[PDB]
Amino acid sequence: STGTFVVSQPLNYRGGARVEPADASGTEKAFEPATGRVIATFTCSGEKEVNLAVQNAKAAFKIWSQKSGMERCRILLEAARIIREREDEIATMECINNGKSIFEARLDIDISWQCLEYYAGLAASMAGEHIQLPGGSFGYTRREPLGVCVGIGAWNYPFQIASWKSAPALACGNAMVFKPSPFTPVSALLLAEIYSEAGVPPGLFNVVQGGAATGQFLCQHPDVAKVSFTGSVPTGMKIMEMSAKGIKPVTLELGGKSPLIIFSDCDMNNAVKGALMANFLTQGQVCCNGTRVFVQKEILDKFTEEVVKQTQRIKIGDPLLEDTRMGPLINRPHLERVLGFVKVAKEQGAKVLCGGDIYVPEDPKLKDGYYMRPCVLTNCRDDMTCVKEEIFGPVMSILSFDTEAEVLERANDTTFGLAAGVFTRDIQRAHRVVAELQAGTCFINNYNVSPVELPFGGYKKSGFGRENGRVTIEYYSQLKTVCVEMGDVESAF
Amino acid sequence: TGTFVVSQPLNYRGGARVEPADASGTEKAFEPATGRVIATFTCSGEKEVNLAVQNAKAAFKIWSQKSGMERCRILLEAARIIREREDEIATMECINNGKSIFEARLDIDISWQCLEYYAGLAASMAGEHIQLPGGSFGYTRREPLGVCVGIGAWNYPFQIASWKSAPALACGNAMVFKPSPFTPVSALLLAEIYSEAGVPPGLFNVVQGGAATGQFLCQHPDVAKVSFTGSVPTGMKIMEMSAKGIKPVTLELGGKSPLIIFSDCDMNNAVKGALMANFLTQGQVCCNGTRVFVQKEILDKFTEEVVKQTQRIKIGDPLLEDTRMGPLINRPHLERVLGFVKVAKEQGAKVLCGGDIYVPEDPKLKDGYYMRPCVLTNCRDDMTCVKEEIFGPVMSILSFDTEAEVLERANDTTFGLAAGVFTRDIQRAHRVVAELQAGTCFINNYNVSPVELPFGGYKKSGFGRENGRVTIEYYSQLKTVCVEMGDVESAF
Amino acid sequence: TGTFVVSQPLNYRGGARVEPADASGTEKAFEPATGRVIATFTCSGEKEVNLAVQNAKAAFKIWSQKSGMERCRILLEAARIIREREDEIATMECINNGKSIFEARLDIDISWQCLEYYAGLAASMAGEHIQLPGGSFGYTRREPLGVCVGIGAWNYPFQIASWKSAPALACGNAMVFKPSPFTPVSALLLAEIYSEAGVPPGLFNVVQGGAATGQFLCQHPDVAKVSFTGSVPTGMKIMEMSAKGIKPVTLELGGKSPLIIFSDCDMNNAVKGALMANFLTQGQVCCNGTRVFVQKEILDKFTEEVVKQTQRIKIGDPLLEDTRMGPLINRPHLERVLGFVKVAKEQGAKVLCGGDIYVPEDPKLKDGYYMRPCVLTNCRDDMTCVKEEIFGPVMSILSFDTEAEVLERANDTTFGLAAGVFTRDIQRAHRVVAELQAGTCFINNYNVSPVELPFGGYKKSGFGRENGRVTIEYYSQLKTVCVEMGDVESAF
Amino acid sequence: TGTFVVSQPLNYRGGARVEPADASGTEKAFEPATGRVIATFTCSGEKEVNLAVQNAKAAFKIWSQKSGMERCRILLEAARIIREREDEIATMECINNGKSIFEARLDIDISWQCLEYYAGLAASMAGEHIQLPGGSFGYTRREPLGVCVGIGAWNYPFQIASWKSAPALACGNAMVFKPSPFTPVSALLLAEIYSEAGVPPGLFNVVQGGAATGQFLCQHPDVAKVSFTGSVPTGMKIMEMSAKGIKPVTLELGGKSPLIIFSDCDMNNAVKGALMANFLTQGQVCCNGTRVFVQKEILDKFTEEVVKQTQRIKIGDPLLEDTRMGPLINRPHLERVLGFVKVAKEQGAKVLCGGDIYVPEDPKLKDGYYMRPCVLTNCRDDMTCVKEEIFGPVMSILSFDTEAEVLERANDTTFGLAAGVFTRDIQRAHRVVAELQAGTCFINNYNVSPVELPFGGYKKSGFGRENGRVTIEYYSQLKTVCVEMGDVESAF
Ligand SMILES: NC(=O)c1ccc[n+]([C@@H]2O[C@H](COP(=O)([O-])OP(=O)(O)OC[C@H]3O[C@@H](n4cnc5c(N)ncnc54)[C@H](O)[C@@H]3O)[C@@H](O)[C@H]2O)c1
Repeated sequence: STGTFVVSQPLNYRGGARVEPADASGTEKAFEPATGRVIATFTCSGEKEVNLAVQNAKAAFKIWSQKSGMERCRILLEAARIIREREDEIATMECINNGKSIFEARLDIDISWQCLEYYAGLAASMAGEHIQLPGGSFGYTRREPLGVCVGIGAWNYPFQIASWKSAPALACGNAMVFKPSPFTPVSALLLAEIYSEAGVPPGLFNVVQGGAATGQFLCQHPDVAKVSFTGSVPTGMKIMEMSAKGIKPVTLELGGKSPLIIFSDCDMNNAVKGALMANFLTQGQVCCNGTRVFVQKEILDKFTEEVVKQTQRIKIGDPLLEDTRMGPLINRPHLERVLGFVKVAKEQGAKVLCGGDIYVPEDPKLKDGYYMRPCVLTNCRDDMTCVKEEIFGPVMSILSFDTEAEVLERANDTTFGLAAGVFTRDIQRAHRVVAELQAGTCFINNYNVSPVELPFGGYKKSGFGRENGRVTIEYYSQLKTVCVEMGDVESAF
Repeated sequence: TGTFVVSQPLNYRGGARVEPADASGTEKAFEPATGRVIATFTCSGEKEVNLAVQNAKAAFKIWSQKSGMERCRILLEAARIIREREDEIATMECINNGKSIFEARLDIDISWQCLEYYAGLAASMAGEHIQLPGGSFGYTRREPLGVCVGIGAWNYPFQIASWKSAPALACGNAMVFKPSPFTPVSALLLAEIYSEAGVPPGLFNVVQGGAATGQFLCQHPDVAKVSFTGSVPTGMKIMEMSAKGIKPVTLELGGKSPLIIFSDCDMNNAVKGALMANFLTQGQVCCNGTRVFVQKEILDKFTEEVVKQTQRIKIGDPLLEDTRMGPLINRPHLERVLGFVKVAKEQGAKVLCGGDIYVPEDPKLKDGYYMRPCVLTNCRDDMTCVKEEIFGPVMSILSFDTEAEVLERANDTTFGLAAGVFTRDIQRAHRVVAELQAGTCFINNYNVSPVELPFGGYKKSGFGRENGRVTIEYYSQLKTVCVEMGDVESAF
Repeated sequence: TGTFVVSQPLNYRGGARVEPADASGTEKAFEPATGRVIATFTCSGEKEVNLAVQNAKAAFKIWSQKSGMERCRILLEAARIIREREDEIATMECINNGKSIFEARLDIDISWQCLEYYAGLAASMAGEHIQLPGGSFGYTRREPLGVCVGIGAWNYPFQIASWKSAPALACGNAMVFKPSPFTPVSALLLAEIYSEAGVPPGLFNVVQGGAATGQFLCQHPDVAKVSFTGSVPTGMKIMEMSAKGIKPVTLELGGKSPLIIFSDCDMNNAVKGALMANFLTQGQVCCNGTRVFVQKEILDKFTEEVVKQTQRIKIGDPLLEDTRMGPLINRPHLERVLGFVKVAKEQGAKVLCGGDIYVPEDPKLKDGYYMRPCVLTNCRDDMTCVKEEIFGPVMSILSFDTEAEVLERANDTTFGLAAGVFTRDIQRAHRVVAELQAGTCFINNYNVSPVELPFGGYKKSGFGRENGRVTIEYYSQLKTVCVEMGDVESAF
Repeated sequence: TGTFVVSQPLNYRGGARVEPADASGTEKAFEPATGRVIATFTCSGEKEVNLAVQNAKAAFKIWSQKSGMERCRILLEAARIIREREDEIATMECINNGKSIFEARLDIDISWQCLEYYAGLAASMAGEHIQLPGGSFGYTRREPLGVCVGIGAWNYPFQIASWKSAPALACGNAMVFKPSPFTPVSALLLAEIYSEAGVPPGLFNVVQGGAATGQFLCQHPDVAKVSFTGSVPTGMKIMEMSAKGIKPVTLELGGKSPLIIFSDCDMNNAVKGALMANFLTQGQVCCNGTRVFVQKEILDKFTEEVVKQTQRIKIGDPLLEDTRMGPLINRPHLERVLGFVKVAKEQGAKVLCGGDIYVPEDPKLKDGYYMRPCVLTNCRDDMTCVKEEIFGPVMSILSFDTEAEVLERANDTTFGLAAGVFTRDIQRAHRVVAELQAGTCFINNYNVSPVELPFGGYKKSGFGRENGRVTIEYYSQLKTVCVEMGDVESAF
C-alpha cells in the first residue's frame, strides 16, 4: 500500500466534522517518506481559522466540563474501543506519512489507546480534598478543568502525541485544539474523527494544520487556557515567551541527549539489545533516546562488536512490510541534517563503524525515499558536536569510561535532562546511579519502556511538566479552594 | 514606633548578615507610620546575586541528602523559634510595613504555621511504586528542584517569605529570596531563624533589590524555579525572562475579586465580611473582595451598615494595641490610591466616607502616609475603580438583581484570584462557588485562607499555588525509574 | 460577449503556452458580464514554478548581456505590437475582467506607453563615475537583479502585468508573473507579444495559481525580487515569506484615499472629479477617492449634482461602446460590496442612490455580477465603510468646515496611497498636498496618474514605486567599483 | 587604557542622557584590551522605546519643516564638532571596541566626512517637475519618512551610528539608534554632538539593549523605517518583524568576499592588499576578503610574503600609536573565532601562522581577548572556514588555475558584499569585476570604500545602500502631485 495513497478530505477538523481553513498562513506539502511522493499539499491555518477552532472548542468545553468524571470516563473508553477496532487502519496511515515501520506503529497505537483508557479511569476518581477546620468550619477543593487547551504536536510520534496530549486534557474536563506538525498532518484527523464517533460534543477535539505562524496564533489566543508543547529547545523557548503575554501555564517536552551507562558487571545480551532500543527505534528520531552510550573500558570491545553486529542486521525497507524495522527518515531536509552530523563526527575524530550513509533499497518504488543506514560511532569524546547536540537520527555515540563517579559527571554534563539508562546487576550501584542522574525518566537494565502509568518529562533544558501517570492531572486541571464558614464572622473592626 | 533604623547589613549570605558585593541601585526603606527613613541600602548587583546563588546550591547539595523527616525536624525548629520571637518579628514587621500589630501577629502566626504544615508534609513526602507487566515494576523519586528564587511583595513581607520558603525547603530545595525594596527588613529575621534552626549555611539567602536584582535572579543558570508575588505587568516580565532558561514559574498576580451579597444572607456577618474583605492591611491585600455586589432588595440597609462600621475603624500608630488600620506602604502608593478615588468620583461614583488624607492626633505621626477607609456607591462595571486593582482601602459597591446577572459580571475580569458569597441557601452557595472563576472562594466569610488548602490564581491572577498539598508539585519534580526484572525483548 | 472560452494552455514559458507540470488545485475563471465560466485551469505547483524560474534564469543570462539601447529596441517592438492588437487585448480584458471597453482601451494605452517609457529609460540607464583622491576613481555599474516575481491583481490585469514587466525587463531582468486566479487570460497575451517582439524565450513567464503558487514564487531561491499588488493582509504574507530568502519587496496595498472638495473650487469639475475618483472599473480601483470630504457651504449642491450624474452611468455589457460600468469581478466580491452597503445603512449612512443589484435589460447578462453605483451621505469617520477599503462603487460623502479639520481627518488612516483636493486657491492647493500623507495627490482632477511620475504607497498602502524614474532603483542595483591608480598603502 | 569607566547614563532622549524608564534585562560592556567592565547598563524596555520613538516624532515634525540647506547648515556643524573632538571620540571608540587608535582615527574621519557628504546632499535634495499633455504638469516632493530606527553593530560603533544617522537626518527624518550591547558608549558622544550642533532635542535618540529592545523598535507603529547592520540570521528576523507593520527595511548582513590574485599582478601590492582585506579591525569587518584566491604560478611566493608580513603585525595596547591589532570584541567571539580555526585544522587545512591565543607583554593586558592573526593554506571550497563568515583575523588561501574557474568559485556563496581582483590586465580587471556578484568590487586595492559611492550587499549580504546618492532613495520617498491645468473630462 506504499506509494498508493493521497489525502482526499480536508485537513482541519471543527464542529465534529472536517473543514478547510477559513484564512491561511502558508502552504505546506506532506510527503510519503518511503517513496518521496506528495501525499498532501495543504493550507496552514490562519488567525480567523484558529479563532474559529478555539471558539468552537470553548462551546464544547462548556458541555464537557458539566459531566462527572465517570461520565467523561464512559466516552473516553468508547474512543479507546474505536482505536482498537481501527488500529490497522490508523497504523497504516501513520506509517505512510511518518515513515516508521508498521511493527512500531502498531505499538504506537497501543500506547495511544492505553493512554485514553488509563486517563478515563483517572477521570472517574478525580477528586479534591475536604479538610476539617477549627470551630466546626471546613474547606474543600474543586478539581476543575482549565478550559480550551492547546496541543502542539511533533512529527516523530504523531498519533501518539495527539493521544498523549488530548487524553489527560479531555479526561480532566478540558477541550483541545491540536496543531499537528506540518510534516505529519494526516493521522491526527483520524483521532479527531474517533473522538466524535465515541460521542464527545462536537468541537471537543479540534485540529488545525499549520506551522510556526499557526502555533503562534494558538498560543496567543485569549481563550486558550493552557499550552502543551513537544518539540525543540529553541521553539519551546519561543512557546513560553508567547504564553507570557497571556499568563498561560505551559508544559514542555524539549528532546534530549540522554545517557546510557553500561557497566562491566551488566548482562551483555540485555545491554546490547538495550543500546539498540535506545538508539534506532523510529529511525533514531526519538527525544528520550540513549544516544550517549557510555561503556566501561573492560567490556568496550565485546559490547561494540556485538552492537555493530546487531545494528547491521536491522531490516530497512517498506514501512508497511512486517519484517521491516527501520523505514525512511521523516523528510529529506532532516535526512541531510542527520547525515551532516555524521560528516562532522568523522572530522572531529570519531570512527564510523557501520552505516551513516545513504541507503538505496532494492524496491524501485522506494528509490526516492529518505533512507540511510543506522550508524554506530566509537572513539567519541564529550567535546564532540555529535555528542552534545541532539541528532534525532540513527546515530549511536559510544564513549568509554573507567569509574562510576567519572561517568556520572559526564552523564550529567548536559543542559538536557529528559531520560537516562544504566545497565548493571549490582543493586546498590543501579539505584545510586539513577538517583544521581539529572533526568526525568531513568531505565535500569532496559530502555524506551516508559509505561503509561508513570510520568514522562524533562529535567533542565528538556522541559518541565509531565505526560502519562497521575501528576499530569495537575497540569490539565486546577484546584479551587472553597472555605465554608460554619459560624459567624468575627470582625477585627 | 518612631525610633528605629537598621544598624546591620541587609543582605544575608553564608548564614550571616552581610553587605552586597556589588550594586544595581540604592533604595530607601521607610517607617510608613512616621514617614522617616529606617534604611538607605544597596540593591544587589549581578556578582552579589551570583554569590548568593552558588552559596545556596552548596547548601542544596547538603540539604537534599536529608530525608523528609530529617528536614521536618529542622523546619519544626524554625517554626518554634518564630513563636518565641513573635513580638520581635511582628513589631519589626509593623515598623516597616505599617499594618497593625494586631494583623502582624496574625501574619507571623500564619507564617510559622506554614512552616509546621510543610515540615509535616516533608515527613510523608513520597513518590509511587507501581507493579508493571511481566513482573517488572517502576517507581517515582520525588526530588527537589535545586536553587529556588523567591521574589516577595511589600504587603505581607514576612508571611510571603515564609509561604515561599516553607514548601521549597520542605521539598529539599534551597532558596534565594529577594524582598520588595520597599520592605527589606523582616526577611532577614527569617534568615536568622533558619540559621538558628540548623539549616546548612546558604539554604535561605536574602538579596535586596528591585527590577535589576530580580532580573539577575531569574536569569541565573543555576536557578531551578521562580515563585513570584506581585503585579500582572511585572509577573508578565517574570515569565518572559524564565523562558530564556526554561525555568518553571508560579505566579500570584493580585486580583479584582467579587463579593456577592444575597438578600437571604445573615446581614451582620455579610457586613463584617465586606469590611474584612476590604480594609485589612490598609486594603493592600492580594485577594481583597473589592467589587462588593449587593442584591437590590438589601442594597440600602447593607450600605448603611458597612459605612457605619467603616467609620469606627481606629487609624493610628500600628504599635498601639487598638489600631486596626495603619499607614499605607509609602507616599507614592498613597497618591496612587488617592488618584483612584478622584477618578472614581469623576466617573460618577458617590464617596460615602473616607478616601481622603487622614492626619492623626499624635504629633509623631504627622508625616505618616495615612488615609481614611473609603466606601464607594453608585459604581458601574466600566469604572476604573471597578476594573483595576487599587490595592488600597476602597470598596466599590454595585447593585444586582438576579443570580444569573451577578455571575456574569463577577467573572467579567481578567483576574481570578478570590471571590466571596454570602447566602444561607445551601444550593445557591455551592452553585455560585462552582461557577465563580476564582482560585479561592469563601462561603459566608472572607479572607480566611487556611494553610491546609491551596491559595492561587485563575486566569490572569496567575497559576500555581501556595499552601495546601498541591503546592508540593511546584517545588518538587518526579523522576520515573523503570526497573527491568526480566530480559530485554529487542525489535531487531 | 457571451461567446468566449479559453481553448489553449494558460501558463507560458519558453516562448510558448504550456500546462503546469504539477498542481496546486484548480480555479474557475468567469465572464463577469454573464457569469459564464470561460476557463477551468490548474494552479501551478512547486515543480512548475521551478521550471518557470530556471527558464527565466536562462533567459535572464541572455537578456542582461544586451545594452540598454539593445533592450530598448525590443521593448519598443513590444510596445508597437500592443498598439496593433490593442482592441483584441481590450476585448479579452473586458470578457474576463468586466470593465468597459472604454476603460479597457485606456488601460492598454497606458500599458504600451509604460513599455515605451521604460524602453527609453533603459537606453540611458547608467551608474556613476567619481574622481577620488590620489588620481584613483570609482564607478557604479547599474546591474539587473535577476528573476523578478510579479504578483498580479484582478482589477487591472493587463496593465498590472505591463507595469511590473516594463521596468523589470528594461533594467535587464526577467520576470515570472503570477496573475490573479480570477483574471488569468490577459497576461498571456503580453507573454505572446514579448516573444514576437524578440525577447529570449523565457524572459517573461506566466504561472497561474493562487496563494500556494504565489508562496512557491516568493520562496524560490532563484527569485531576486518580488513586486506585489493586493491587500494589506496578503502583502504582510509576501514580506514574511521574502524574509526567508532576503529578497527585496515593493508593495502596493490599496487605500482609502480622501478627496477634499473646498467651496471655492469649480463645482462642475469637482463633481466630475468625484465620479472619476469612485466609479472607474466598477469602483475596483485601489487609489480611488472613496472618502469625499465636501465643505459644508457646498454640501447640498455638490451632493445633488453628484447623485444626478451617478444615476446616469450606463451599466451593461462592457463590450458596448456606450458602457461605462460593467459587472463586478465575481459573485463573492459583489456580495462583499453589497454587504458594505447594507452595514453602512445600519450604521446610520443614507443611501442616496445605488448599492443594490442591477438587472440589465439584455437577457444574456442576467447572471452577470451587476450593481448600481452607490452614493452615501450622513457618513461618519468611525463608520466601517469609511475606514475600510470597499473596492466597489460606493462613494461616502462627508462634510467638513476648516482646512485644519479636514487635513487631520484625511490623514487619519493607516492607508496612504492617493489623495485629491479641489480648490482654486494656489496656496491652499499646494499646502493641502504637502500635509496629505499620501503617495499621489491630485489637484483639480483625479485618477490621472501619468507614467512619467511615480505611483506608490505611503504607510500601510505599501512602499516602492511603479512608473517614473525612481522605479529603476527597485529593479536594478548599484555595484561600486574602486579602481586603484597607485600603490596599496599598508597599515602593517 | 584600563582607566576608563562609564559615569553617566547611556540612553539619550530629549537632548540629555537619561536612564531608561523600564528594563528588558542587564548587559555588561567591557574594555576588550583588559577585560575590566566599563559599563553595566539597563536594556531599554517597551515603555522606554515608546518614549524615545515618541520624542523623536516631535523632533521630526520640527526638523522636516526646515529646507535641505537649513538642515545642511546644522549637519555641517555636527561634522565640525566631530573634528574638534576627534581625538576624544577615537580614544573612547578604542576603549570599548578594541581597535587600534590608528584605525579609530580613520573611523572618526570617515564619520564626519559622511556627515559633510550628506549635509551637501541635503542641500541639493530635490524632486522632479515634468510638463504633461494639455498644459497640465506634475511634480514630485522628496519627503522624509518620519522616525527611522538604526540598529548598530559592534565592529564600527561610531561609524555605523554615523553611516546610519547622517543620510537619515539629511533627508529630514529623526532616528532612534540601538547600538549593539557590546559597544554602547560611543553612540552617546554622537548624540551629544548632534545636540551641540543644534538639532531639535529628540532628533537623534539612543536606546541601549539587545534583541528585545530591537524587537520593540522594529514593531513600534510610529517607526517609519529600519536600518540594520549585522548577521544573516538576525537581519532575516528583522525583516519578519517589519512585515507586521509594512515597514521598509535596508540590510547589510556581512559576507564571505573573495579576493582574486592573478599572476600578472604587482606582488608587493597584492600582498599588502591581502593583509588589508583580512586583518583590519582584528578581522572583524563587514566586507573583508577572507577567501584569497591565488593563481597557482604565484601561490608559493605570495603565501610566504603574506605570512612574513602577517607575523610583523604589532599586537598590543589599542591606545598605543604603534599598535595595529588590538583584542577581539569579547571572550565569546574570540572563542567562536578560535573554533573556526579548530574546525579548519580538522578539515585538513594547514595553519601557516597564528590562530592561537596571544598573551601580551604589558601586564595590564593579561585578561584581554588577544589572538595572533591567522593564515590558512591547503583550503577547499567545501570547508566550513571557507564558506562561513568567521569575523576574525583568519585568511583562507586557495589556489586556482584559470579565470573562468575562479569566477565560478568566487561566486559559489550565498553572500555578496564585497570582492577583490589584483591584476594589471585592463580587460581582465573590468571583466572579473563585472562578473563578480558583489556589492563593492576593489581593483588593485581592498577595503577602500569611499563615501561618494554606495556600499551594500548583493544576495544574502542584504539590500539597500549606505553612502553615495542612492541611499537617499531609502531615507526619502516621492509624493507625486498632478496639477490639472484644464477641466475634468468625465467618462460618464
Ligand atoms: N493595490 C491595488 O492596486 C489592488 C488591486 C486589486 C485589489 N486590491 C485589494 O486586494 C483586496 C483583496 O482582493 P484579493 O483577494 O485580490 O487580494 P489578494 O492580495 O489576496 O490577491 C492578490 C494576489 O496575491 C496572490 N496571493 C494570495 N495569497 C498569497 C500568498 N499567501 N502568497 C503569495 N501570493 C498570494 C493572489 O493569488 C493574487 O494574485 C481587494 O479587495 C482590494 O482591496 C488592491
